[PDB]
Amino acid sequence: NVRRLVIVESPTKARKIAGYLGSNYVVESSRGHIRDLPRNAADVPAKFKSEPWARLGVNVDQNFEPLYIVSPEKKSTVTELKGLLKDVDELYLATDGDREGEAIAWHLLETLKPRVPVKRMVFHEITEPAIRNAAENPRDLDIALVDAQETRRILDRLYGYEVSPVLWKKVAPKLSAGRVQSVATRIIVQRERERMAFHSASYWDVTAELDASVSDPSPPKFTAKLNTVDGRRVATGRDFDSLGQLKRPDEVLVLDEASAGALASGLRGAQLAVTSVEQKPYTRRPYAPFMTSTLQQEAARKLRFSSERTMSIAQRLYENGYITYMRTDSTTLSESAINAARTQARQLYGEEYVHPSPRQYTRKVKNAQEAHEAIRPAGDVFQTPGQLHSALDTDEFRLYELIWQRTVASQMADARGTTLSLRIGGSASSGEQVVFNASGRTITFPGFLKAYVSDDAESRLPNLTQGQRVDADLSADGHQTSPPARYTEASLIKALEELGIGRPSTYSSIIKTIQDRGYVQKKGSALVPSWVAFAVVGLLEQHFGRLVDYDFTAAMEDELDEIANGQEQRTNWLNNFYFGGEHGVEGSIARAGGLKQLVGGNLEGIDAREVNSIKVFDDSEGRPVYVRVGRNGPYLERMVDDPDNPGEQKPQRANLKEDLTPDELTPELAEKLFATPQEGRSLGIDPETGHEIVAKDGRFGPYVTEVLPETGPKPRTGSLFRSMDLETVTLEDALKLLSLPRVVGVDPTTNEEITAQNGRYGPYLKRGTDSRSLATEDQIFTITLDEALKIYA
DNA sequence: AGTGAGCGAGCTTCCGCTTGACTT
Repeated sequence: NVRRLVIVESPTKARKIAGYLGSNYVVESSRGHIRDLPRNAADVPAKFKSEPWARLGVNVDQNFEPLYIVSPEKKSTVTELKGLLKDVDELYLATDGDREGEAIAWHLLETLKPRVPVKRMVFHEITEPAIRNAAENPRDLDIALVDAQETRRILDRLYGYEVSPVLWKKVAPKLSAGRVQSVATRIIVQRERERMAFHSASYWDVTAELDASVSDPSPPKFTAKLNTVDGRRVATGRDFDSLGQLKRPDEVLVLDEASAGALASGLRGAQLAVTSVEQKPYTRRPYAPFMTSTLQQEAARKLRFSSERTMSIAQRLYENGYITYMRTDSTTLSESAINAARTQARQLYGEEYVHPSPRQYTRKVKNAQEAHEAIRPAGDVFQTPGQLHSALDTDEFRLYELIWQRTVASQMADARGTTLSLRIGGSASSGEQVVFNASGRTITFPGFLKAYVSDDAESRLPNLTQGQRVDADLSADGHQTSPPARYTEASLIKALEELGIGRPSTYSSIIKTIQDRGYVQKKGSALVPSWVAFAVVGLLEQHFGRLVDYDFTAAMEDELDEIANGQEQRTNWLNNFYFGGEHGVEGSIARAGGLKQLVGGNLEGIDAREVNSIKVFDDSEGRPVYVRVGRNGPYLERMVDDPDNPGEQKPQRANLKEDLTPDELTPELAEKLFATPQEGRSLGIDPETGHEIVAKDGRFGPYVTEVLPETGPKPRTGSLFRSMDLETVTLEDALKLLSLPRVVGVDPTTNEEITAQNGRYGPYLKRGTDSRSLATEDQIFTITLDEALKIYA
């Protein structure tokens, strides 16, 4: 009888472990990590902070020795474990079977400093057998796995706190760069460039409702569509030559409003024959059970939930004991879960809808770690979703309903059906051998679909015969080729998973991180990159390309495996990565000279002007169009010929609205934004000359000016009256101010001219150098020469 | 005696594990 102390990661797991292991057992939780590198200069411990150069938390010159400090929030949890350790016999470290949990075991060892024998308890599924077997057969700490966790923690540290300060001095302050986020942002930027270089092509489709009811009128209504016409096929959106114009034009034929509109009008009905009929039975295999990435994607598709929202719900379900661990990267179900899954389906849906052999899904993810089982309902027997409606919330129920269906459907039979593919041929009345086509699908055996819901896109039909006579409602609609869709929260995560980037505990947080730093804007349900993202990604692609390559994360994992099995030393690769060496793999940083040289030796050699200047296209005249970033808001800029200095080009600029997306900045919109007024409000165009009149605010007062096309004439100005306002003045009021110096006539006494204007002190007329005041703004236009002479003498 | 020019401090940031609870 030995009293053993057990330390797990999740507190709700600690309750279940303490239930399986009884009296002589004390199970407590650590709530994740207890130590980590100091995040800022404040977290650095007083002694080791003030003296050396520990901004990185890894004094690299001293053999990459990390600086671990205990979290102040967990500082009360660490002291709680030290007190319980002095009253037990042995210490079991029961962290997850991942390389992060192994480090947590080591960190608990180096912090508590146990003067007591220690053993390593590991387990995948959390059940009574799995934990009793694990507690009876412990293990030893894997130092090679712990050092592989420190290698990546320092790697993400050197990547982070050494490259992001380059962005500060070359893009904008407080920005960030990383191994995980910079690739996701590069993905969003690269996808946006695909839309910014995508040219659309317009085509016309012709829908038709086939009237085959004169054959067999045994409900029936069938719709069809045209496929080809003689040696020319109906061009669709599939001829974009990968987001361009078109390719292979001899096989297809483009359709416009008049060309396709003639085929629908050339034959309302026609004597057509069935050239081919072919039906075939199809199948559809079920989906693997839920891991974290697949749950976040299907919650967004079927429930319109967000990653941050989905995980908050699943946390409630897990902590209350309704599902298993939601942060998982494995689709494996435990033997108890499979027995619960097949019994639940056999009892409810029946024995016919189950599967003979238990279905195992072994499609592993790139550099997965397999520490937990798939997200599935808790308990040795699954509680039906209807048996939990009284306790669950609205969001809790819908999510548990989606999780329960996924687990059960993963063990049910395949779906068997049959599709219908019929082709219609013949000739046209105008003189063309047109050929139509219509495809349909019909389900037969549901199987797993009885608990799930386009594997069942249906288009019912009646009957037909090969070579039977059919008769042809007609409509010709036009379409344009659509650009490749942007990334959502789901489509981005599945993109990172295909690259081995991110972990179940970071998916929902990557979205929040790239948003809270201006790199991406969430336009409803799509991730739109900003111009800062184009500048940050544009910089990293040209000076740290190996760091932002999609294979870089896979190249790191292959290097951490040689440290996990014990073939390569921990410090060796970090030394080569940070300082260099001819032992590079392909085009690695070691073959480049090390990250330190790639940062300190490039600060002098980065052109922030070209980095913040993002050329989008060339205008109709061939001049390049840039997008300056950081210069007090993003705006357009281009170098045009200068009127005063010949040769030396002058830049014209146009402020860009913050709500404009990068793919919407077309050359047609660019020149229209250049013609917009600089800082004033535009009033209109004067028909007498053709100049645009605007109302600005200058050094003296609110005035009105014309613009000139780039004798040598000056721009005519005119200061508005006291009765006018800067935003209320019209083009009419302006056009009067532009000719305000009005010569009411010459005075015969002194030969001088009399002109009426308006100044600071209201309206006034001047008799050469003598000027008298007026009492009405409108009277400078109604003043006669006679009335002006009566007061001037 | 109140304001607050003009010069210009010291700071920013990386991945992953995982629940925390006070008083005014």
